[PDB]
Amino acid sequence: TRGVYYPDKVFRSSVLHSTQDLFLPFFSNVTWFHAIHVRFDNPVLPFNDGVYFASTEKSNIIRGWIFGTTLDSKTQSLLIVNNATNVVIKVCEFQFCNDPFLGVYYHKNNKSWMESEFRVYSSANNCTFEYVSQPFLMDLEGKQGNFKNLREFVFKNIDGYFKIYSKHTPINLVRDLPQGFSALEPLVDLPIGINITRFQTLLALHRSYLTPGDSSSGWTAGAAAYYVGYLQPRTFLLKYNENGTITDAVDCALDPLSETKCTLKSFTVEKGIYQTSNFRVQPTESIVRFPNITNLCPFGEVFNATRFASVYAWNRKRISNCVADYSVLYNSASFSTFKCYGVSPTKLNDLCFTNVYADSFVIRGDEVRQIAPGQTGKIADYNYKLPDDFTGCVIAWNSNNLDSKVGGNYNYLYRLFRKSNLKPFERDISTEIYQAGSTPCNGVEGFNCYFPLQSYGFQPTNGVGYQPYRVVVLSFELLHAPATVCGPKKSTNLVKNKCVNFNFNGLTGTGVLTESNKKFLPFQQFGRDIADTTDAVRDPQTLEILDITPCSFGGVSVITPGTNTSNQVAVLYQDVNCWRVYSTGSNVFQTRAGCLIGAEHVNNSYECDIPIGAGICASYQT
Amino acid sequence: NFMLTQPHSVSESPGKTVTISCTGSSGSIASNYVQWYQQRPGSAPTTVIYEDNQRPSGVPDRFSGSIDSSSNSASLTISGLKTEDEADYYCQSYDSSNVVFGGGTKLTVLQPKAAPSVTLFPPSSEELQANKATLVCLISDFYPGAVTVAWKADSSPVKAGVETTTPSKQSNNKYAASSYLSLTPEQWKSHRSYSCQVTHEGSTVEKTVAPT
Amino acid sequence: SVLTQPPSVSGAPGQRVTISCTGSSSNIGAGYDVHWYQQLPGTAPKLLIYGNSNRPSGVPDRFSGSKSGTSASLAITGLQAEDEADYYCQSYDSSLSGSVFGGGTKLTVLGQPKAAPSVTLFPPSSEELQANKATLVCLISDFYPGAVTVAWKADSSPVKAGVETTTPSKQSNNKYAASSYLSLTPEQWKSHRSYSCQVTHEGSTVEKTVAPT
Amino acid sequence: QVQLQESGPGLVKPSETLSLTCTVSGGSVSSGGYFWSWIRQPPGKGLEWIGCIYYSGSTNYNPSLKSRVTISVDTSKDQFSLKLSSVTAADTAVYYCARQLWLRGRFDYWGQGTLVTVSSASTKGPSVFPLAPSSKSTSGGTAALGCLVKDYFPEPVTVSWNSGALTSGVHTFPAVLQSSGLYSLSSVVTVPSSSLGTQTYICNVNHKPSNTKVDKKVEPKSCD
Amino acid sequence: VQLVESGAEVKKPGSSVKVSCKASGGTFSSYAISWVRQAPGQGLEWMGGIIPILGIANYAQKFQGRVTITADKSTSTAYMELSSLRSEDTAVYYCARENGYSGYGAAANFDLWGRGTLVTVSSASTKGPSVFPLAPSSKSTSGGTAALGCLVKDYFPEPVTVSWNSGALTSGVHTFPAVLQSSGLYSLSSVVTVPSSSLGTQTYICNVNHKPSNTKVDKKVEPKSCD
Ligand SMILES: *[C@@H]1O[C@H](CO)[C@@H](O)[C@H](O)[C@H]1NC(C)=O
Repeated sequence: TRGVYYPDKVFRSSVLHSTQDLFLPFFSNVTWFHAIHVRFDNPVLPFNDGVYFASTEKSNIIRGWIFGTTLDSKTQSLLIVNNATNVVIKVCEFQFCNDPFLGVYYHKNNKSWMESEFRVYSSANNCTFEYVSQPFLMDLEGKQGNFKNLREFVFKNIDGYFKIYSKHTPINLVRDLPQGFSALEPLVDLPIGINITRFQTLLALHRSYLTPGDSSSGWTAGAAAYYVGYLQPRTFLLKYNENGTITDAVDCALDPLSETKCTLKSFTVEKGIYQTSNFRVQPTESIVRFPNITNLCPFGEVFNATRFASVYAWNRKRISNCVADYSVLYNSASFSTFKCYGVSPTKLNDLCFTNVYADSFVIRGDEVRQIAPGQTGKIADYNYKLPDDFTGCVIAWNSNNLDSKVGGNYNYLYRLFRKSNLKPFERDISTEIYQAGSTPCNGVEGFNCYFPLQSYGFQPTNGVGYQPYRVVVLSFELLHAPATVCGPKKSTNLVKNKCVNFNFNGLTGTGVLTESNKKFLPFQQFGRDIADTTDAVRDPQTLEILDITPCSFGGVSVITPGTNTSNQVAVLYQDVNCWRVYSTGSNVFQTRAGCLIGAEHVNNSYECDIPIGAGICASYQT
Repeated sequence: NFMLTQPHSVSESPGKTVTISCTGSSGSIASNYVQWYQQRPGSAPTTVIYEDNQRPSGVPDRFSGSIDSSSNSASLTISGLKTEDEADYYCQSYDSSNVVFGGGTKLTVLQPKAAPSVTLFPPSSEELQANKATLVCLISDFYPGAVTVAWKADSSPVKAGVETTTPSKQSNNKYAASSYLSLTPEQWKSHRSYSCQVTHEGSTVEKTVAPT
Repeated sequence: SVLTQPPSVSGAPGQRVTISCTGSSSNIGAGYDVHWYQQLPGTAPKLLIYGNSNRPSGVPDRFSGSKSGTSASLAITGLQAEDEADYYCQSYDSSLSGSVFGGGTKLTVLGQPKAAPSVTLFPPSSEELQANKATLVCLISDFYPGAVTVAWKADSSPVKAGVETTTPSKQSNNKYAASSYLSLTPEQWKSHRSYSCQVTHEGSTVEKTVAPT
Repeated sequence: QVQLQESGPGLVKPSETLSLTCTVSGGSVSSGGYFWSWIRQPPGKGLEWIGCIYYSGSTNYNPSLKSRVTISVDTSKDQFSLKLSSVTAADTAVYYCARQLWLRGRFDYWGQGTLVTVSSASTKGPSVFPLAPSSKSTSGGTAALGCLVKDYFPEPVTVSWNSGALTSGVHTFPAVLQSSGLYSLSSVVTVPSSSLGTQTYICNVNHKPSNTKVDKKVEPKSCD
Repeated sequence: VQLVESGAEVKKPGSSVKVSCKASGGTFSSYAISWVRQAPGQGLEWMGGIIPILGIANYAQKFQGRVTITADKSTSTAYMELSSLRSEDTAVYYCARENGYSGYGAAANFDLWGRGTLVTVSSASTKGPSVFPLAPSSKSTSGGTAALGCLVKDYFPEPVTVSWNSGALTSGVHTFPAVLQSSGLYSLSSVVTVPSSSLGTQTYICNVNHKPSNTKVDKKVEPKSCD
């Protein structure tokens, strides 16, 4: 119930939101550090995914922390030090001492504390970021009483951005970390942009006339303590009050009773049966994989062709074995017509298609509006019909400098008469004379016998409706086949036997990647089980079939006798014959419906209050 | 020279259906996408419909759009009107490297007469030693919010120096308005009295003041 | 253009022969049908298979074709003596904005009892000396066009000028005959002692030397 | 997520240069290839598109606003600003900066609207005059009183009665433009007539642009 | 129906040519007419096409600024005109009738083809052929037969037939095709087998007819006296 902060800056009121960020696990076994004069412990703790610095203070002991990789003037390291004058934040290659400390001296003649030793780093060569705060006066006076001030800090390192969250709460506890709930808020964002894998705590050193000896032994340690916690990425539920401050939080991975609140999206759980999940581990990494074909697609040839095909005999090109970069197409002002249905712009870069079909032809403005999937006319019904479930779309622009010359441009023809409706994705080249009446039309251009092909008059002086437009139609097909054309997204590495979110060839999901011995036929890429769930991935980068294991596979029934009534709960596992369970515990009872733990079984027979299954009933008694 | 034509004021009672049009003059409405934005007063506009039929996540199901290419008009259908739907609606397009918005549509949610309490004040002594003079007429607690105010001299309708505030809705569902007659210190004292007359629903309420 | 086919194929009268025509993704991989044409040696090409499944009038049913993927297949059951013809595959090319034709496959099914070549050397006559030219002919007959070597020597150094190879023509008795011409001058005709024509065929070489003087 | 915050002055003089800066918080201008556009809206009128910019130097402007719009992107400060030249009185509009996910798509995220009021003259403080109640200022058992705020520029002014202790019956009217192009209003309150000579009524007028705070006691009229 | 073209023509390297494809037994009304060329030893090439109803010609991208193809609907003829002839352009041209159909592929196919038109180039002008006698020697006549014939030199073009005794001899005759030379000259040969007993009683003569050269010479062949 500690370390909960605001993951985003979006203001929320009376709405519960589920966030997946790096948060403090509930009731975590954090390490305790003690420093009593009567134990100057300043170790180096690794920086895996975040350090939660919880410290209580009464005499201004903890000053700052050092962040870096090697801490030996070989890699970039960050300084945060708060001396008696200002706040210093620097990012340089500091040569750190073995035991850095800050020395504060005391005089017997006059009651005053003044800092005189600054032993943190040897020298700094190259510096990138430096921050100096406003000057202030700091007491630095020891107190003979108990602890008064509690300071909590959150450190996060994502994409090179350092965000610090802190909140001051006055406490009066002696040694134990105080309970309760607190909300932390951001104060500054530091774009350090360095890699940090370890950190060391820097404390304060006090000297006076009561500590004889040299510099290495004539000193005392102030009474202070601090704790270090890790921020494992887990899903949490946060309650945002009307004032904008979080007053409580719910963990979705602490206990089976806590997971019921996450599923129900409420802070109170009523009596009943709830199925959250099996033994569940929150994902820690995200991986995306795409084919390593570093070849540019031939989009330019289709859109910059010297000669465009006719309306009836429209060219068709197949695009494959390359990465499709649509950012040159959908981000240009030349394309007069760029309407798409189901393509989902700003997402093409993510999804994968079996193949790309490109059709090139020139038509007028009044007929380029007819390339909608549902339309009728002299073009959409006799020349080129698009299906209702057409995947892909049509790109058109204006062309009067090209394909339009003075004296007429009669090099383009279109179908005018036909005996039947054209099928979708069908091109017909028939020069046979159309017949209207019952008279024979065996190759005669007489009455009631007109040529199906009609010439196009592309005069430069025509109206904007009669202008000749260069039209390119992009067709995408989804088939049960390995994808050979996809987006330009990067492909990361591969991990095994871990609950990791995966993004394979445009398919996203959560699961565990494991080796599989199944043999896959070459033209099939995905496999599904009886439950119609994804179970195998071809992984074209390595061409190895990987089994998909769900992170939670078993059935779990949580017997919660309310929230305000009681807190103890009973967990029932349907597919367990009493182990892959949350906890063994005690009072394990095996029923016909499964294995029940956390509940006491009696030989009596009372009324059924909370049904379990197969004649098993449970109730809350003394 | 592609522009979007919209109805300026569309009204319909709650719970029923209504169709909002968006007609393009020169360019075809099927050439480019149509985005509908619902902007409440005193707030930033929010995207309620994009890609001409795709409702973004967060908006209700009732916000449905359709495109008619034959009449060059984009359509927005709302079913089951509610209270918070009272906001401005604009249709967007792209034309050719020039984003073009719509005219604006005021989707409206859709009787006792309140008495026009009138109070008039003369210019203060502090204003007079500042070589200024202003007569302040105050109208409050009236409904409907349409009133006309006519100042008076000793026996003359005063028009010069008259400034007035539009009737604004009060907290008690009524309306309030003010009138200001700016004068010189000599003009305030050259006439025996000055009066403010407020006309509301045919009835007239008059207050007068004199230099005293 | 890019409609590459095997340069030649071999077959038997009683065995099936499969001809493969592979193009690219703009002509064959785009879904366009392929048309097959048969060109006899001395006859204009005619339509053989259109639409990858249909056959016009006058064609035997032995010719079969199929198209799948980015390649085309043609199946012939019987291979008679008249089946020696050039086969071409034609489709529509989107990039070229026009029809594209195949490179052509050479189908030859023949066999005859080849024997040793016979050569004759005919020296130029007396009336050819006043024409300021010398035409040394080398008539070859009862031989095969597969291995034709024409080497000219003057008993002291090989001749590398005026040598050529001529394609033989079919006789009336299933035989091929050809000839080779050598260009010289009458000034050097009498300078050398003698000339000869050498023909090598499957390791068999026959040499005859004529005496101008 | 991401958000957009605008800055710059809320005023501009006629025939001057406008400076409005939109700052992006929680995201990156260069990353993602997201277009950035400025859209203004006059009060009571429809939205008007001004221009759009990319993370690169690509710029497209409205034909009516051509040769007057200058927009630049500062990637180091993670912000982009727009400059308007020869601003007139018809440019009074609420300016919005909005990220554009697509070139022809939705303006997905709209920043809060800054108010720009183009007007002449200069920033000058108000003159506060009392409204003395009398027998002709009451109609029945209740009486009215107020404070006159005259000849100030620009908007807004805040008037509070007895340091916010009096809120019931308080009516602060919207400001209107004078004949000399000056803003003016009054804030009034209705009180029982019994508390006229015994209760003190003080109005507190504040004009933040001119740094002026004036408190004015309101007393019944003294006939002279 | 049937498609008939003109005869073989000889042109210059850089001249203009004109051939036609006349339809006999019918007309190709409402049927596209295309032209296909074929170099000797190379594959077919597509280089043009006409829809005769509207009279619009579509050319290939390999060459477009040097070939103009036209057709006449009234006479039902297609006319091929070419400019800037080169040495590589020596080929044969066929008029192909397109026969389209409806389908997913829909590729144009040529069902009817012409008889071909030989278009050849030759920088050297037409000259007068020379014929020289050839007789066997004593050593070459070892059995009951001898080889004797006539050789024609510097003749142009290739189709120049050789007749033995004005067609009176049909057994043992042979035709030898010529070969390309360094100067572009053509030279053919002809030899026959005859018994030695007829060498002293009946004579051998060669008759050569040259239609373009308008010449027909007669030469006498006699056996050698020295050998
Ligand atoms: C076509 O060419 C123009 C000019 O070079 C270029 O701007 C455009 O990007 C090209 N089209 C494509 C699809 O690359």
